[PDB]
Amino acid sequence: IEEERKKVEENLKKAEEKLKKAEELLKKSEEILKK
Amino acid sequence: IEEERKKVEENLKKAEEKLKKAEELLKKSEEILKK
Amino acid sequence: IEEERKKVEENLKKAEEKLKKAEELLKKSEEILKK
Amino acid sequence: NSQAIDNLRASLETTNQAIEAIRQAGQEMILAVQGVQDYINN
Amino acid sequence: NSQAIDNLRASLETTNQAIEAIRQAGQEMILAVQGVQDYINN
Amino acid sequence: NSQAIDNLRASLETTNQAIEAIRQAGQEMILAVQGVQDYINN
Repeated sequence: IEEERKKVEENLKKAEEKLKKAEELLKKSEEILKK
Repeated sequence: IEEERKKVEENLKKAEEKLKKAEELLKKSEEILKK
Repeated sequence: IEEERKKVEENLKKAEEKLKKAEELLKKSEEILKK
Repeated sequence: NSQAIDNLRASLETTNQAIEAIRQAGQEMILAVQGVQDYINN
Repeated sequence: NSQAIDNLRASLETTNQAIEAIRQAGQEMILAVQGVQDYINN
Repeated sequence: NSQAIDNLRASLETTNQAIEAIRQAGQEMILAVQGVQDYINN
């Protein structure tokens, strides 16, 4: 349960970073589209 | 436990909702391309 | 525990195969756009 | 062409709406796994 | 102009096929997390 | 029409990067749930 929390917490931290990156790139894509 | 059960099931419920909304939008996108 | 286990490992398996399929399709699209 | 473009524009905006939805589903899936973890940790 | 329009439509209909796969992967991930909440609940 | 096209190209190039990120996120969420499952089994 030290290998388990390390591996789950880190993967959820990485997933959340990728979903924020994707939000950044959709707002960028929507904005390029308006223009 | 009760809070754990509620937190999981409401987020899973909203995930379904959002993936249904996505499906509908995908089938719409396709409709507009075919035109 | 036998049912729960397999429902979870079966679903992560088809998820994983859907995600690799989408990478194939996304790489394809980047290449079509480049031309 | 003028109007085939507007058809691709309309289509991309809607595609962009579909992705944003799946992205919100992702965030919610993360919240659900984190709920399982929080319980295990406590 | 016309080539690029035919290019864009081809690209975008592939992109939509990718999103459709990520969307099915999402539904499967939900069933898996539900798998875990079912063993906890029971 | 030419400038409306290049803008669609650049919007879809960006949209394709967003999807790539959502794709990588779902790969991370699978590893997470798998980690939880391995702890239940073990």
